[PDB]
Amino acid sequence: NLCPFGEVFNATRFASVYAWNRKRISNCVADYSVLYNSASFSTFKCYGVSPTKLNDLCFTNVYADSFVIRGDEVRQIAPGQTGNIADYNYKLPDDFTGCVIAWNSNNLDSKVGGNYNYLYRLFRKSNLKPFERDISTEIYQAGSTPCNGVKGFNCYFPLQSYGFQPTYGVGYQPYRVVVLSFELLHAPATVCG
Amino acid sequence: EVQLVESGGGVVQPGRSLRLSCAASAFTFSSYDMHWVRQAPGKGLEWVAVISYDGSNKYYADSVKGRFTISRDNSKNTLYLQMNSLRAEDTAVYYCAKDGGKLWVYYFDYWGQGTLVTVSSASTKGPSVFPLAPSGTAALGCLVKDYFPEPVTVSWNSGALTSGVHTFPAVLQSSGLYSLSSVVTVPSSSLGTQTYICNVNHKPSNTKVDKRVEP
Amino acid sequence: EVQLVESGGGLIQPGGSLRLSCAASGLTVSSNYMSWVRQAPGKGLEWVSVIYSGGSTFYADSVKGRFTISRDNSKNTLYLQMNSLGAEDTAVYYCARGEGSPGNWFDPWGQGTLVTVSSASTKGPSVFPLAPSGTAALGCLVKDYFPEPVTVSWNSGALTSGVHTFPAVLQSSGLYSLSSVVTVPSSSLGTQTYICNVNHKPSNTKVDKKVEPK
Amino acid sequence: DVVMTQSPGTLSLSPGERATLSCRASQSVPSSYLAWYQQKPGQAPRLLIYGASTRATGIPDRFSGSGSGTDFTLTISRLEPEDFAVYYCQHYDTSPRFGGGTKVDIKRTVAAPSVFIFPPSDEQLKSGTASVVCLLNNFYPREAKVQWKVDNALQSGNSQESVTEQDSKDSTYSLSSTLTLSKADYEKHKVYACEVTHQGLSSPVTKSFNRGE
Amino acid sequence: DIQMTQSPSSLSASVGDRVTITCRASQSISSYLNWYQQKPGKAPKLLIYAASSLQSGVPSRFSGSGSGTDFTLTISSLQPEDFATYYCQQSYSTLALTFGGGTKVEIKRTVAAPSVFIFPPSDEQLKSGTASVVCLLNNFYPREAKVQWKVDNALQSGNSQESVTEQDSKDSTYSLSSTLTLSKADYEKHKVYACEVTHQGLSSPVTKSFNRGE
Ligand SMILES: *[C@@H]1O[C@H](CO)[C@@H](O)[C@H](O)[C@H]1NC(C)=O
Repeated sequence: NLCPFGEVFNATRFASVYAWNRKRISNCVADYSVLYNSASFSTFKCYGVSPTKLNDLCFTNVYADSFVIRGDEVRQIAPGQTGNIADYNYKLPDDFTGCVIAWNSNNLDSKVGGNYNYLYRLFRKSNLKPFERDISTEIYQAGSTPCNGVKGFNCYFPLQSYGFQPTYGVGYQPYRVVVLSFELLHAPATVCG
Repeated sequence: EVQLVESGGGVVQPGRSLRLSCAASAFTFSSYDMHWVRQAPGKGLEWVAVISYDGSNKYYADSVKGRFTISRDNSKNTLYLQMNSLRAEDTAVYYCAKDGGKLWVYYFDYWGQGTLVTVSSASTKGPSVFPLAPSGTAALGCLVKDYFPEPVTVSWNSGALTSGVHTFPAVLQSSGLYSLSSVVTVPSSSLGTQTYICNVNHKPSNTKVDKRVEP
Repeated sequence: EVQLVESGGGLIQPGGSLRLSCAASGLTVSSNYMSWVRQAPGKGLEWVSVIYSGGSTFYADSVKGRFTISRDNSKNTLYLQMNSLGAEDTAVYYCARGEGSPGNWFDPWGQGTLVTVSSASTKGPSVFPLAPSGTAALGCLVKDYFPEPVTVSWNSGALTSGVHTFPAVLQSSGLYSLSSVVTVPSSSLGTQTYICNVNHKPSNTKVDKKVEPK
Repeated sequence: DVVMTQSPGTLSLSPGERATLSCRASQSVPSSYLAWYQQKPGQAPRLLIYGASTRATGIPDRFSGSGSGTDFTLTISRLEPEDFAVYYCQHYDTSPRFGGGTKVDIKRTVAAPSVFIFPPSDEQLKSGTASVVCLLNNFYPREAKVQWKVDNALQSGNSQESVTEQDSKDSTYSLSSTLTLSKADYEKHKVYACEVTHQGLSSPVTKSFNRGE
Repeated sequence: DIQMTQSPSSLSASVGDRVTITCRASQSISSYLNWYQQKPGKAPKLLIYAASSLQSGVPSRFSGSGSGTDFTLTISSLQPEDFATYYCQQSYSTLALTFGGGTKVEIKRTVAAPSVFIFPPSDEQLKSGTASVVCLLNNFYPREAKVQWKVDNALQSGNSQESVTEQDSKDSTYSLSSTLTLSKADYEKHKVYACEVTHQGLSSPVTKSFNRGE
């Protein structure tokens, strides 16, 4: 039977970028042609592989990462990028092999009073490793004195909210992103096109 | 022995449409991806679009997205490029390219010969062919003048006279029209005995003619 | 007790290089967003660069390829290396914590440091008194210095009321000249000493002038 | 890639009045991305309001901001002389962007200047240069005419002027004009005078001294 | 977007020389770098795919190497027909394929003197109303050649336009044609029509002229 890409793309609710979802896809037949001709994508870039060659390729596992970011932050979901999203929320390797799919989700993830459910990480002592997930909510220490879990001066809550409103400019509008990674190990493949 | 034959280029007013075609031969066409690549006159190469083997997946460069359309008929072994809302910047030679199937990624292993698309609100004209007469060998040639736009193909004796021929690149004179020269050096002995006639063809205006060159 | 103390400004020739410093106290440079904002004379504020706490750096297009931001955790200092400087780079340069985004605004700011890009040469000032005759006026003339700025205080800061330090004028010689004056009651001239403290930072020229009646 | 524009360029209001500063955006910007900065002359910019409406720590209550979308406003209730500064709005899209700023001038009643004249110091004369300084102290408005007269001859081409910013406490201006001569030219003349005309003066004011006395 | 930078933009090497071209990428493209050759007026041809794989049918004097951001194309022994423009092209970003600026390779050879020939305007052209005098420089090297028009020993400029053929695949020589376009009323006004040629293979300027109607 077919690989469940619809459970990822057609999900009614998406994850915050800092707590990005990952779906491990294994032991199924992948139908990429119907996957890529379904919705209207404002962003479709692939790296190290062509979208049309995936029907011929086999992989040990396939990963589908999904989250929501700003319009102006979509550019950071690519190999060799830097910025608040790539450094502190979701990071791709320089030799990434896979595809990045994004579409505007204003009609889904924006509220009249503002949708503050979606968050991102703002402060972090160091950058993330590729495909690392950090869900810490510890108070960030920006000074010499310790915070001891008390947010105040030089002691910041590490997460910031997006607050999507449907009337913003597209740079500030919510975008749902799907990143397809292709794990090729020295093990029998479980996913073929 | 892979062939890609193109057609459909010509003149087009800005905002109008045009449809190019590329007919493939001698390979399993319906299992390869096909590309369109253009090259503005004097500039470099720009990738335009790609279409999957079955024709379901299509991907375009940002400079033509929502404005061009790529398609294919696998029962006809022909690739297409529909060009709507044409701007002056779209003026270029357009190539089709077969994708090589030896990599996980795209690359162009066989290219079509290219067809020229000129986006301009000017009219198409025909060439005047004035002969350049000779006076230790000699030189005679033909002068193609006052045509628009590029290009014009010039041969001698329907492709029978090869050696010694020089066709020069055109020059856009102040009149906006183009002027082109084509010469050929012959020995001074056979002047009044051997005949010399040049062939001119102007596809944008669909006009051809012949002309003899005497000293 | 949070402070951002800047250094390294002054005169530099066109095409030369320069490195600014931003000593911090009250925050950890290596743990913060740290930016550089510059302000050309008489013009507005322009963001120049930023260093993320994780190390990533970013630069405005006007300085990309010529500037390099950096920090030194052990010295808790921010740096800005500026190369191939031209006339358009002449400005007051501020360091500030933050990047001007939600939950991350420019706060606090350093006092700034002036960078002058010209082919001229550093010239120290001459300081002359302006002697007085209900209320009287006295002052100091700071003449023939380059480049800007000089800072003038009175009685080492203990005299702020009625003090007017004027903007510098650019003389026809190419050197600057300003004046600092203070208005006092006429009766205190004999029973009060007035010292103006001139400081021409581009040359470490600190001069104190006692101003007495003639 | 959203351009912000401030209006007006300059603002002249009496103390106690209400100041309205605008920051317009070409596209709808979220309120939480906008901030206001104050910069008093010769000082660094200070954070006033962040998130369009939240007052920064230690900022007086009379400063307040509102607005959303394409129109953001900074309001200074009960305007004070010390509020004389330039105000910039700032926002982030792909990078920090600052507005062009808005100068806030403070109106006040007319004030006549106090004119003083300073002979060159004997220390400077020994160097071969004489600088005569005329001081116009705490006047309003800025318009003022200063005429140097050497031996009752009007001087032209050898003096420079400089005006201070509006005073943060009394909103007045001050001015200094420096007449520059060589030592040789200075010893050739006796009476040095600057004549001052200002709106607060019914008749022009002249301040003079005789070289040597 | 991934920028591809080629160096040099142009080069001249003689037959048999070794030629290496450099292509740099704004970011790591792994090994997905391709090389294309484009003769004048002809479609590009694939030479090397994936940094170093020889395309079928391509001669063995071509090779490639490199990984990451630096890649080279090498022609071990240059042949005359190898005159072309050489492009690199990255395929790592498969939906945003980008080319380099190209490297034009020109064949260096011994100096060749041009054969100059002048042509008067035909009688079929004077019947129309215009008049064009065509001068021909045939088979010379290098390309740099000065063409100067003289009508009654009067210098002419603003009435003509040159055109050069691309380097010949056999002998690597160029050819130039200048077309002195002028009206018929201007044609009979003057008598002499000369064509002066300055070239590196000429010890003194060579002039081919004719008399109108003689
Ligand atoms: C999502 O649902 C639509 C129907 O609403 C369907 O056409 C599409 O294939 C689905 N997407 C995936 C990835 O299955």
